[PDB]
Amino acid sequence: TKPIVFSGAQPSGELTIGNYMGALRQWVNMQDDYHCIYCIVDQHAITVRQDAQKLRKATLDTLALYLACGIDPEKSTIFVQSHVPEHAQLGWALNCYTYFGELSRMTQFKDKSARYAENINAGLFDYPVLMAADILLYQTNLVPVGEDQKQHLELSRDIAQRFNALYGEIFKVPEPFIPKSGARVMSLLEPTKKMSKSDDNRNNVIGLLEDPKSVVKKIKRAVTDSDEPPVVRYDVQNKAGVSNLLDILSAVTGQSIPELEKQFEGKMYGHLKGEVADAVSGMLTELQERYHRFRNDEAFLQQVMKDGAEKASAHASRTLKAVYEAIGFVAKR
Amino acid sequence: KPIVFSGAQPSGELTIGNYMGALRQWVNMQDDYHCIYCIVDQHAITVRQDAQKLRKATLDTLALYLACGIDPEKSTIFVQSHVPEHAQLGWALNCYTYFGELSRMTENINAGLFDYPVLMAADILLYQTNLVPVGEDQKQHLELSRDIAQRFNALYGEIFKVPEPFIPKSGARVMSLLEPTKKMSKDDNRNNVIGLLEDPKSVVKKIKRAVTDSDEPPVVRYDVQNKAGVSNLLDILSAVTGQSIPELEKQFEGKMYGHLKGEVADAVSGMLTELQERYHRFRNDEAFLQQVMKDGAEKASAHASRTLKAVYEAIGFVAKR
Ligand SMILES: Nc1ncnc2c1ncn2[C@@H]1O[C@H](COP(=O)(O)OC(=O)[C@@H](N)Cc2c[nH]c3ccccc23)[C@@H](O)[C@H]1O
Ligand SMILES: COc1ccc(C(C)=O)cc1
Repeated sequence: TKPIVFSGAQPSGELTIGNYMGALRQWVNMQDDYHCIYCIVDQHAITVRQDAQKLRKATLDTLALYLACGIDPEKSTIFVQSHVPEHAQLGWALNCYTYFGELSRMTQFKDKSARYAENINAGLFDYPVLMAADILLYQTNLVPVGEDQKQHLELSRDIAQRFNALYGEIFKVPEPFIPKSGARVMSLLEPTKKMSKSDDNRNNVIGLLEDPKSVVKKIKRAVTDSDEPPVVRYDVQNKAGVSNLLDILSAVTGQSIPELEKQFEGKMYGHLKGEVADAVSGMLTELQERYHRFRNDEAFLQQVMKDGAEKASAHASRTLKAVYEAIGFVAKR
Repeated sequence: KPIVFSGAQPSGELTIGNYMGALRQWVNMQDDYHCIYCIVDQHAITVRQDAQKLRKATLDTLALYLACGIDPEKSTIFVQSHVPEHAQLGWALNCYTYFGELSRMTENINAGLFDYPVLMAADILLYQTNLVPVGEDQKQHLELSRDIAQRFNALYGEIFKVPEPFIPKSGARVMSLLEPTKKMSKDDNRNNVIGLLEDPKSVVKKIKRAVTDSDEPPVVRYDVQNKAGVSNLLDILSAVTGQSIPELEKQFEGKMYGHLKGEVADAVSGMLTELQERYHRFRNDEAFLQQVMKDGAEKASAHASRTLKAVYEAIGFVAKR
């Protein structure tokens, strides 16, 4: 059998070009080379408070968007997290092998706490442990994620090693698969802050389901720098906005940084923003054209969730049975 | 019938104070209420312990509760890990529980020890629980469960019952043998307590060593302030035999504390004979214990699945196919 790939995304907010290039692009390319399992993590999404109707719609939006990117249901397992009970079951067990200090020092908890001061809930604090359960359930070898999830992934490795040291080879120790380009896609009007899928200022974001014409106007108004003459060169410290635009172009087209610098030799930020606007608009037009065809076909979406949760439960139950045997519970019969 | 929920830890060796107190109280109320006993193996793992002893202790606790008089036909009795819904609801309730609330409960500690009160709330709220018997140490945990229930209900309508504490205490007093001011608790000093599995010889040894007083002449009379040791032995004997305190004072008229101790040891062992006989018979019947665990999990999961479905429908999750 092939090595196993696992990853997930929250059905909350509107998934961006950041979410695509950091995770979903890699998900589609790994499907033949590895046995891939992709999850709509609705149990994680509710750590930030959601409208009930908006959550349900977002789950089905996210599933249709996976399919629009090229996530084949005949190649990969595609499921909703809450449909497999073993994620919560293993999650509780892994709380008992996760330290308090590890969770409190997490960057995602600190930033999300400051952002949602009125709802610093226990789920938001306990986010990483359920994520470790999501990965460890399927004997996962590779985990394709963006730069922001590096810390959470290191904990999953530490938990897997900590549990295996006491009980034997029950889990596989997962490894990160973070890409070279597009691992940390930044905000258009604030290049130092990463692109959010629920930004209060919409002008920071390039949404995947967003109107192409609106996205072109956003790329044109992206902040750059005061350099005289203007020069298209990758430099995150000095030229954060220009570098973010180069990073976005490189990932859509496939061309490298020095290739693009040579292409924009003797050119200025008009040529740069024109190429990003054209490249990104053609991507989103093609993607949204496939999306609605998937999203309005409810019988098809229902079948994908049905088959995916069924495939996932087989893997999940086997791992949880071994966990429960090792920690010393009386086996269910 | 109101629904009652009790979490039974698979770790401690139950005492006669546990038995004659709350447990014997509840054995006779199994037709009055819908009693649910959950052996909480998922709570146990918050403290790191040997795996094989945990599996043993779960079956020990199951057999002992069954031996004490819990009826699988009348009451639902099950292992916590056999019902996935506990873990499922517990994660949901994490998202509607403040971080501040858990930190306000009175680095190197594991996240389970920090977060078990939310699981403890899910344990109760899954079964539409009306009454929850608790000690002083678990009063804060019940209060959180009620706050979570009201918080969730206020957003999404009446999904959960707001549970109440079961107020009335047992009536049987059982204090520690070498410290009669202190209540007998399943204690580091094991000569303070009488376990339910102890043979007659061990009961004679512990009751003999139990403190009394230096009254001259020695007089068997009830007095908690002055004669704490002698009073505890009378309450133990009264709890076993059902005789009143004034009757026993007349029964031990002109009698020394050696006579009292002899009767207390005989009486307690007489109670523990029928109890231990039932324990060892149930504990070593593997098919019987497996059938009780299957039926109880099946009864529990029917209740639990209905509540979780209403919770999941209210939160807005896409329903399982
Ligand atoms: N500005 C950005 N630039 C580049 N990449 C980004 C940007 N923002 C987000 N990402 C990546 O997109 C994925 C989805 O993020 P979510 O917030 O939906 O969701 C998350 O951040 C995960 N915790 C969901 C999850 C739950 N369980 C798991 C198990 C394995 C892997 C992932 C998961 C992520 O891979 C994230 O790294
Ligand atoms: C890490 O996932 C978790 C799963 C379950 C719980 C409960 C039962 O409170 C908490 C956390």
